[PDB]
Amino acid sequence: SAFANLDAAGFLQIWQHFDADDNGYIEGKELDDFFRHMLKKLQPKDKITDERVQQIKKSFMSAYDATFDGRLQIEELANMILPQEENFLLIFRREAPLDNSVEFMKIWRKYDADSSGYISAAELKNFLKDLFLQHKKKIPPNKLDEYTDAMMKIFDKNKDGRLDLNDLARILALQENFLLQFKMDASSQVERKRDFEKIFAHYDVSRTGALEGPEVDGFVKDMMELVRPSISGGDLDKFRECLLTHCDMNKDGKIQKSELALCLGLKHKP
Repeated sequence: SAFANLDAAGFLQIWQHFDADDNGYIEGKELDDFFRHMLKKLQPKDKITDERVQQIKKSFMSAYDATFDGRLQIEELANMILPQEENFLLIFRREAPLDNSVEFMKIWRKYDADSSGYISAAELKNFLKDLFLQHKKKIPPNKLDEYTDAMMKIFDKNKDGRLDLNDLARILALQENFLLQFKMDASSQVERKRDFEKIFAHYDVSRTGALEGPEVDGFVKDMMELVRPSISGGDLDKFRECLLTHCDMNKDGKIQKSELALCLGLKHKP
């Protein structure tokens, strides 16, 4: 029902369908179909007609741009469809792909030891340095500076001297992002947090502040099946393994409340 814009992740999923060889352009003829894909992604239960694809396509660009025949470079189409922040993320992910979320979380923990869901904004350049090292990616010092500066502009608007995990996780180049798995809107974080506390408490019968074994399986089924009603059984296994891959420190199979909150885009304050 509500209006939704494509984010950089979704834009890239669609783009790849049309530009499988990563030439960095599509032909203007594919532009109708690009919009049809976009509408199916954003409005999954809507029945998309030809007339709707034209009307929505025209809503995203000038009259003149709608008439354009030739190659549209990725940056050109991104400039039409994506807001600034998402535009930046699309470009950054293409020029400096960082695809290891396990190493990301390791570095996250170095800078956010108590799992608050924030790092000190003064630590951003060092955090990015560490992140590029864990990816075995050498970048020029001047790019490091440019990236730090660009990210401060988009992520430290709150200017309280903290950067949110929900923001910095988005700099990763993943086909489908491990954390950004969730709806991030105003009363979506309130409702998810209320559900989180109820369900975590339900399963933590021993009151130890961690879940393990059946408690984790239970928690995942229940949390997920209200976040995404009718979630396939395979996808519950996937997310369960994502948690184990990211939040299972020692080989013990225990998931702390604080770590579970972070995976859900939440913050646990003890």
